[PDB]
Amino acid sequence: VSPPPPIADEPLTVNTGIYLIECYSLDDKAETFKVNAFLSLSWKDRRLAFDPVRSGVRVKTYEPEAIWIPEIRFVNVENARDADVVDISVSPDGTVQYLERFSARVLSPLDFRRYPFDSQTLHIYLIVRSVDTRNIVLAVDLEKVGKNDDVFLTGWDIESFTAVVKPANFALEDRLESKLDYQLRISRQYFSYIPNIILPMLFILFISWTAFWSTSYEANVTLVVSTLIAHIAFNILVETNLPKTPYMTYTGAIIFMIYLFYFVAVIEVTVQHYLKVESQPARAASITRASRIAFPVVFLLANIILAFLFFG
Amino acid sequence: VSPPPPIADEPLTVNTGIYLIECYSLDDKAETFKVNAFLSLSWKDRRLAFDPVRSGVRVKTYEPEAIWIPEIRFVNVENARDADVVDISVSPDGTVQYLERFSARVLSPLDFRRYPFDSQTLHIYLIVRSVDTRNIVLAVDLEKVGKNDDVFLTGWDIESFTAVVKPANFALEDRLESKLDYQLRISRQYFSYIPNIILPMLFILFISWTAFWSTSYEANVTLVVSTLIAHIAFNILVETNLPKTPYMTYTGAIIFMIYLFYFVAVIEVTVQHYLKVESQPARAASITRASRIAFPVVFLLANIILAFLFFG
Amino acid sequence: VSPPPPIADEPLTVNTGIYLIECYSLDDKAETFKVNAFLSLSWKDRRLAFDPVRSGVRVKTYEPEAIWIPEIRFVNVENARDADVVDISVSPDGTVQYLERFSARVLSPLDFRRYPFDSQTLHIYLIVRSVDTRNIVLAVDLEKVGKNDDVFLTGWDIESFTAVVKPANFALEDRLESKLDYQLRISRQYFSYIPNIILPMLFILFISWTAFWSTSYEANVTLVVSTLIAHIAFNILVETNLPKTPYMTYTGAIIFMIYLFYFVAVIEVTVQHYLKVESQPARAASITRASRIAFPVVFLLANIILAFLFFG
Amino acid sequence: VSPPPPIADEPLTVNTGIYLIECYSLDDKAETFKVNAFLSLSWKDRRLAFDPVRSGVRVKTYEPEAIWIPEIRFVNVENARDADVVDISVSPDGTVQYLERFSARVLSPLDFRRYPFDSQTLHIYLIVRSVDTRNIVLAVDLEKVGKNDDVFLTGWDIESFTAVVKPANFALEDRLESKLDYQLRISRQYFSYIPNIILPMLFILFISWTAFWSTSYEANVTLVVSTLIAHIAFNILVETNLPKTPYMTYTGAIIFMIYLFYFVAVIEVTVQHYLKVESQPARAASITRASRIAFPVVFLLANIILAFLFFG
Amino acid sequence: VSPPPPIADEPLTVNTGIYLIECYSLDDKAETFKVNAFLSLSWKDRRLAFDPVRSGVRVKTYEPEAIWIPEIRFVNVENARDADVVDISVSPDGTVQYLERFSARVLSPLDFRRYPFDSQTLHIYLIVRSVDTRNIVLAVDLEKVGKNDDVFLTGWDIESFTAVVKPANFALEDRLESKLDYQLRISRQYFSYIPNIILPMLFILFISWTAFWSTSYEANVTLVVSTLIAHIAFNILVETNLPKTPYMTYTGAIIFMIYLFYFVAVIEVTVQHYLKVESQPARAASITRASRIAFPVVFLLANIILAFLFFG
Ligand SMILES: [Cl-]
Ligand SMILES: [Cl-]
Ligand SMILES: [Cl-]
Ligand SMILES: [Cl-]
Ligand SMILES: [Cl-]
Repeated sequence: VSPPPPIADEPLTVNTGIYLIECYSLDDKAETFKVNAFLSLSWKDRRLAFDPVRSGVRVKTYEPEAIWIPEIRFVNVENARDADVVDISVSPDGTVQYLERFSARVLSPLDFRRYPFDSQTLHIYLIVRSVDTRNIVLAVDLEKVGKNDDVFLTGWDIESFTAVVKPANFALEDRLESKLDYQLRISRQYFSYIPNIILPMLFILFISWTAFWSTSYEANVTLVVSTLIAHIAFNILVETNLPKTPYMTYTGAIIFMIYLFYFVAVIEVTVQHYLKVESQPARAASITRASRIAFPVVFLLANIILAFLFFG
Repeated sequence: VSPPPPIADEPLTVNTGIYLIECYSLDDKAETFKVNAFLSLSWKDRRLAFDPVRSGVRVKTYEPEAIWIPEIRFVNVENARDADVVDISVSPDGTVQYLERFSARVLSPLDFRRYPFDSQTLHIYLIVRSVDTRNIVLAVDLEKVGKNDDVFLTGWDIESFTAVVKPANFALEDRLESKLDYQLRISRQYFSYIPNIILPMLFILFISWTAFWSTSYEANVTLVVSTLIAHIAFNILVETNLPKTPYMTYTGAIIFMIYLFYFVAVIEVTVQHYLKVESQPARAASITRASRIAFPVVFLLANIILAFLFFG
Repeated sequence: VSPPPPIADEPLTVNTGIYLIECYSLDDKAETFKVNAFLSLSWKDRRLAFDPVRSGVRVKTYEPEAIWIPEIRFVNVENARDADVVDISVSPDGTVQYLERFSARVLSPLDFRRYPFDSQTLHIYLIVRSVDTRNIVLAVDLEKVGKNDDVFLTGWDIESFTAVVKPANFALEDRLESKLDYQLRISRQYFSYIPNIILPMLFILFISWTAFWSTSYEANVTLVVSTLIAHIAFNILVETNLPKTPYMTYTGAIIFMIYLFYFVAVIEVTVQHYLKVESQPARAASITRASRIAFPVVFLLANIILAFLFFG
Repeated sequence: VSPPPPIADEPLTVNTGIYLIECYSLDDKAETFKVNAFLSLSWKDRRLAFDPVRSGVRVKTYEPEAIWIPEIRFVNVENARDADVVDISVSPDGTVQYLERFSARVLSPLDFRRYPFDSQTLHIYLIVRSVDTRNIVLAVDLEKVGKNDDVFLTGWDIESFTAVVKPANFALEDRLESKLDYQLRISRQYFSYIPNIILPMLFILFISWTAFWSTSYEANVTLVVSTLIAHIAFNILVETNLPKTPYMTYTGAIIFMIYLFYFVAVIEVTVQHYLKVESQPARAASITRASRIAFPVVFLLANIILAFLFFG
Repeated sequence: VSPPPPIADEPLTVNTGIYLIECYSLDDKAETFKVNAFLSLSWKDRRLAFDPVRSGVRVKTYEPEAIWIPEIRFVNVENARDADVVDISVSPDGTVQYLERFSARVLSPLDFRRYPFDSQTLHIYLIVRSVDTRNIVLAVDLEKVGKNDDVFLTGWDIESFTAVVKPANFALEDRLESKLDYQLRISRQYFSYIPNIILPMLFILFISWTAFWSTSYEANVTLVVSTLIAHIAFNILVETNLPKTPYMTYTGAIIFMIYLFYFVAVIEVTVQHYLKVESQPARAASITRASRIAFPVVFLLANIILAFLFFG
């Protein structure tokens, strides 16, 4: 069929709305995430009678091949959405109700700085196709936009899901300048990360730090170097549960600082043994007593400085 | 071919039924699982008879393009099901028997607390589109629902497969539609996990604990640190089996407690050596004799408390 | 078109034959594999015949849509096969020759309880739809059953490919159906497993057993714990290819026994050192001399018992 | 629906242009990258010239069918592009307007002689085969060639996206064809590779070097060999990413040099101990004092020479 | 439509030809690779011929569904090729041209008997069925077989791409078929393997060999066991990318020999210590002095013998 003819020079406003259901498969290396959700639309279609009569006040059912369906394309999807219509219901005289379920691989930026304690925003951009009838503009209705409060997004909690009309700036053609933006606010749950990552590494570092209460060079060497090996193994373990991020990160800075501390500890042990052999035991004892207090305080101050630098 | 016309405004009850064939590929990171099964509806027609002659008592077999096949849609599937019709034989009495086969990827939430001893319940939802003549009521046929007793899911044993009628309760009550829920209770076989994971860790921990019968500081340091390295390697080895779970788990708590015990053992060894060097062998011996009984009892009590907290 | 007339009171026999072309991608975790083969059919239809008067060629071609073709459905397949009809020929007496070429992926159980030295059997099931007029039965033609010489599975050698000519009839959903069974026996090529897996483990164990010829406590501790670390590392190489079976296996039993032996060796070393420190060297010497012979004999007997248990 | 007739012998020209949207999934081992963009075309056909003087005022508009759209294909793609048409329009004189959106995966070789600090160039080739009755040649419309401001690649900086105006015509398969070239120049962001890789290995090497201030043989052996093990683990972690090339890169040369330095350090330690045992301590002291200064200077000189060779 | 008339004495002969565009993704464990190429056909049809008079100068250009096109299939492919027709032309005498571009995945065995320095041959098989009226055979058009200059494989270099002109005619399921063989010979780029695998192994072995110049039991144990631990990781790395074979390769034999050497070294160290403790130092000195020369010579001879056995 064909879209309705113009009635009174009033543009055909399409009241769009996304009813999110599922979010999963957040592949971070390619920065893609699949979405399973509904899509509700309503375009006022007066002057095209669809059984308007009091005796026929019943709700009429229409199929996909019954009325003109506006064509809306997602901008940032790898392929066209695989959409199946759930139902189409039209009032005897008034608007039209539409609902369909689709799946699509969406591409949105995913910042990973301050990774354990970060928030993310997901964007879906919508555009409409103008046809032989009057010009079509896009508007959002707040009655249909929302979730079912049973979203199966694990590891994150949804804070808001809103929309706003924004201009479209890409290959402008005096048209198609009424794109839509949908923002999904999510926040990572950071509780399990503490016992899973942070505490064991601190335990390993504190085990390495016990060499300042000993004077046995072999024992100190074994302690520090085997603790470094254990740290490398734990870094291998951690690296798996984390996407490949070719940029600086809070966790990477912490790891680098840990490596630096290991190097400084090795230097201190070597200096102490060298002085003891060269027969300056008072100087060696002074150095080790100073180190016992110096190391944790410097570690804590560096942690505070780095946290302030990264988290405003 | 159209849906049957109404007779006396009696709603038509469709006796649905799902017969499982294959269940496989229970992926937990994506929180999905593919299923291959049957589908049967027992809707009957009254006005539109199908050769109801006594002489032609032979069962009439029809192609899909011979009658009206109801459109049933699954709420929580990624894509539309592949409808592979099996057989459509309609008796001249009036009732219709239908069979088909589909292979759809189902989305269902999973819980991985008490991971080695966990049980899961998988859900399948159904919906039917109302027609403009009258309303279609969804019902459950008890005989049709069942399995073939050769459904093979690796690592799980299937217990029951039942169906109930529940209200839709969706925020988009287009037609006050109904819904169906199919539940598949399963359990995990946990016996192999004991020899595969639990016992080697206990052996490694006891090997670590053998340092309380020795006085050689270098030997004790080597034992404890190499045992810690072995524990880290075993954790890397066993990380490949657990799903990537963004919340706390019984096994994770056990591993964290093991790390804490290693740290405490290192501290105890350091204290013993420091006392011996400071020439307090009585205190050193008292502490090292106390530890031999202190460590296993505290470990057992912590295990009991953790088990009670996680399993009620 | 309509099925052949039921004037022939005897059941309509449909000869069947599957000729393999290649087999590939034998999956272990999902226990599925993909196939590519011909599908032959043959039956007699007196409704359409040929005469030499029309032509002396004695062979008549046809189109799939102009001839009643029985419908054959696979049972244990993830999706529908991709059928490619080749040619249809009609004998002058009414014998029809049908041919196709398909590809599909088959679901079949696997049993890795003798993993290095196990054998498997892959099944393909065929069913035929009943018809109102006549009765349909399935038969097996041995001359149409075979396999190419270029069929190969990476790591397996094919023994035989036969078909059970005995259908297992059953009544499902008030309908009678017939089934066929095609069996493909395979065996795993285990020769490479010996020098790649078994012998290095024996070498490492024999290296660790050398601690019974020395009295230096530190050297014994280093030997035993470092060999334990090496065993843990080698287990990763072993598990990088072994399928994740959630049940008991011969290899898992061997590995668990190895862990137990390591624990017992650590215990023996600790006991010897403790006895030597308390100025009782004769008992320590007796213990180590006894262990030197005790360990290999017990290991051999346990290996024999396990081999008898899992292969008897 | 048919090639336009030439006046006497003139060929036909089509003006193209690609507007990027986003680039992602740039593989290093596979040497492939994905893309999705807009494709614009324009060509002149005087057979369907519009006449606004008498027959209508508005210019012609069409649909994806019932109009000839020339065959435009990509040479270096794995599969045919997935495209959907967005707009078609026809000018009164005869020139046509076309637009579509596509997504494809492109094959292009990469050069890793300067892997941490390298820049690449990606090629996209278009082509069209001349039909019998009318040769076709391509052209570039600079007003349409460009990239979106949101075009971002993870870890790369985009510098330019231009097209070579001159086509490369050649006779292939007894037909004349024309080819366009699109070039995308990018540069890697190298900062994050410094603290993640470069510095930890230097720290480990210095920890290894620290053994020249010691005279205990066991401590030196422990230091050097454990640092070698740590280097091996780090090298495996690094090599998990970079692919293998027929030529020699920079990182591989650095790693090989580090291995050589470790071997020489082990040799020096063994020589020092052997000389000390034979009661010649002065030579051992001279050798170790020489090595203390010899090693870092040679390391620095070799690094400078490698930097000059690879980047000069 | 219809097969060409068998008025000509010879059977129907089709001239084929494949022109490679690019090859990629040569999987090693699955023994597969992907291809993108053209496909040209040519045969003789007595009908459809036309006279250059009556506008017959224009050579006819039909489309599929208007002529009889022979069915040609690839034997060793996982799925049917994704093909699109390019152009069909008919010469006035009666010969028919044909062109088509496709992409497919090919199955072909490999031979890793000389894995680092091996050469492979890849096969693509074309087959054709037979029709009732006439018989069909294949041929090779020499001037239509070739490859682009941009055909590159990652890790290999392409030598030649020819075709065996002699078909293999045989009867398969009561019909005669003809087959063609296309061979692609490639050689491996082995330069990257030497400085990444071979030399570090030799360095580690030489480092472990330094225990023959020492007399301290603990240092020797540490050296040998830590070198074995380092060797195991390289074994894992090498075995990751090399599949399992029923025969014995070169690298596996080298690795097994290295394991044997490590075991013998451990035995020698233990024997030396046992003799030294027993107050027999001269015999131990003789043993270690003999071993110093014995080990490298035996290693060199064994390497030479293995190289002669596998490559000669
Ligand atoms: Cl879309
Ligand atoms: Cl569905
Ligand atoms: Cl099927
Ligand atoms: Cl294309
Ligand atoms: Cl094909």
